[PDB]
Amino acid sequence: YPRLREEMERIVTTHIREREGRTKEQVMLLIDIELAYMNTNHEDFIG
Amino acid sequence: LIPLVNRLQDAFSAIGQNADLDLPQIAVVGGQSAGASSVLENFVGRDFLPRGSGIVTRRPLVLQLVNATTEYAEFLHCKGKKFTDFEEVRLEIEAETDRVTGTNKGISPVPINLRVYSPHVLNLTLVDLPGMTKVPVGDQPPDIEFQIRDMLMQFVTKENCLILAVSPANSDLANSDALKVAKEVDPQGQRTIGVITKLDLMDEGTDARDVLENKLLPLRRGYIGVVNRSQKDIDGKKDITAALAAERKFFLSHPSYRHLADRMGTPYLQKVLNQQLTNHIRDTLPGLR
Ligand SMILES: Nc1nc2c(ncn2[C@@H]2O[C@H](COP(=O)(O)OP(=O)(O)O)[C@@H](O)[C@H]2O)c(=O)[nH]1
Ligand SMILES: [Mg+2]
Repeated sequence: YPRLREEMERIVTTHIREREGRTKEQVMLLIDIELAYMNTNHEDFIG
Repeated sequence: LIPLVNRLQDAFSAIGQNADLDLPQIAVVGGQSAGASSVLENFVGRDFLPRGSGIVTRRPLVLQLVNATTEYAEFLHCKGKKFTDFEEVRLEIEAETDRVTGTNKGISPVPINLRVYSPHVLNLTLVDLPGMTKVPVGDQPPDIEFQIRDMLMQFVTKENCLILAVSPANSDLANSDALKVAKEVDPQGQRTIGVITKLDLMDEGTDARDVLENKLLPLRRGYIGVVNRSQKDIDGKKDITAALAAERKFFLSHPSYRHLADRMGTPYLQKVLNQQLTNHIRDTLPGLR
């Protein structure tokens, strides 16, 4: 049903796009968190 | 009024950098003397393309629109010259065609690059291709048919490309080479739109009502009927406004098209292409935003 296949694929891909915008924030924020503090208490030479 | 997708290009022009819409390429395909170059002319709204009976389009013309505050044209040859009179553009197109192809009806694959700046032209790219023929004439080698097809198969065989199949109304639809190519490269009818050009020349006692209603050869997106300026009028220098008024009178008057009047004409074709283009950005807007 060309109309139904067109709409269904448009909707599911627009949603996957709106989610890329949220998946990439938490990756930036996890690296920022990695830079905020230096934890030398485990699995290190000193620890 | 300005449609929203045009208002976006105005806004991105105001920003001036680092943002733009991704639109498809538009290709117009048809048989010789079908009326393709009068379709591009009507669509753009400026009478700058060479037109008339016989072989005229001898090279691929890659017309590239650009949004700008002032109206003018330019070529990627003759660098730096700004053409504010489109008659000069038309003569330059003819001269550039002759410099490469020669004057004895030659055909060459090297494209002509033209760029037009204007207020509300999004960034749409249009391509004009040199018709299709069966029998060589003039200084044309025997295998010209395959070379012309090979030229077509470099544009219509790509995705992200709309196709307008142009076919005359006074020639039975079964003979159209436009539909044959569209069907071969787009079997599902996803991109193809059909244009019927010469509805005013139908032999007395016949019409194309059966084709305009998408019954005879069903095509997904239907058929749109247009009436352009005859050879006398283009030689008589009739203005586009008069041509549009005549087209509206014709469709409103013809008994077999009264009930289809609201789906026929150049402006409707513009609406159809605006909706078609608006629907190729829907899944990209979240990224822009
Ligand atoms: N009467 C009439 N003539 C048309 C119409 N459309 C195209 N033509 C004629 O077709 C001729 C050649 O068309 P053209 O633009 O060259 O098609 P091309 O060969 O693909 O470029 C033009 O001189 C027009 O006079 C139409 O709707 N009505
Ligand atoms: Mg032509």
